[PDB]
Amino acid sequence: FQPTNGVGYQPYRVVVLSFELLHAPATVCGPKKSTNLVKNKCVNFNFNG
Amino acid sequence: FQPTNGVGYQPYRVVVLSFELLHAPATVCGPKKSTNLVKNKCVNFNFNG
Amino acid sequence: ASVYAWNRKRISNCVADYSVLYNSASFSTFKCYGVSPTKLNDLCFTNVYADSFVIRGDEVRQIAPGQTGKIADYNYKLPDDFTGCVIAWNSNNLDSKVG
Amino acid sequence: DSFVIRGDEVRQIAPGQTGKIADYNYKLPDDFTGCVIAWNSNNLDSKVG
Repeated sequence: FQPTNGVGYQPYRVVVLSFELLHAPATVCGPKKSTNLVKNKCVNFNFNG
Repeated sequence: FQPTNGVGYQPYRVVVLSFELLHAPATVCGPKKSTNLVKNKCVNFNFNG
Repeated sequence: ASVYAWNRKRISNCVADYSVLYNSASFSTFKCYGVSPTKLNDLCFTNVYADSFVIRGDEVRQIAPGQTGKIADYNYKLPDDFTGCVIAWNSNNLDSKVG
Repeated sequence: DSFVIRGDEVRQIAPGQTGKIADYNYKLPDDFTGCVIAWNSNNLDSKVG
């Protein structure tokens, strides 16, 4: 690599994030915050994905 | 400017240093060390440039 | 690390904020396969593998499912059923010296 | 003299050349005694979008 080389021949740093979704419990969760549990009533739920 | 742009259309920072040397005492000099004064001998000398 | 010795890190047991990756404007290539890129925050994943390396500019298009090339054949091959994102940014200041 | 230009117009920062930067932006004298230091700044001066 040289800094005078064209953009085809310039350094690029690559990070590939690969997520696996198995039957195991999910450990990597987003920054969404939990709410209180509401029972015996029809709700729209997101239970750990 | 975009990072996907080619090197012809990529940002280059340019600093142009202009040195002026008149019949004036020099104020900008290098870090060359000042030696002890040895007189009455045939020496090469460098007095303030 | 180099592309032949690409570095894999295991990310698990934490809260991942993918918004800081998405809002910042330095990543020239941000291509997700199997996942919508703007819907990264609401999903939960079991484990994440982060593979990092350095390649030249015409070799960025070979980091994708089903592509061919020197990097795809001999250096780094993605599966055709790949689920995740490829995040590539220019690093000309950090990885090039004159000469 | 520090400024930011694009790559193809770095060659205009020299005594005796023409172009948009030389004519309308920054002109160097023909008797210029000094140096011109230009480096790529794609990481600092380019934004996606």
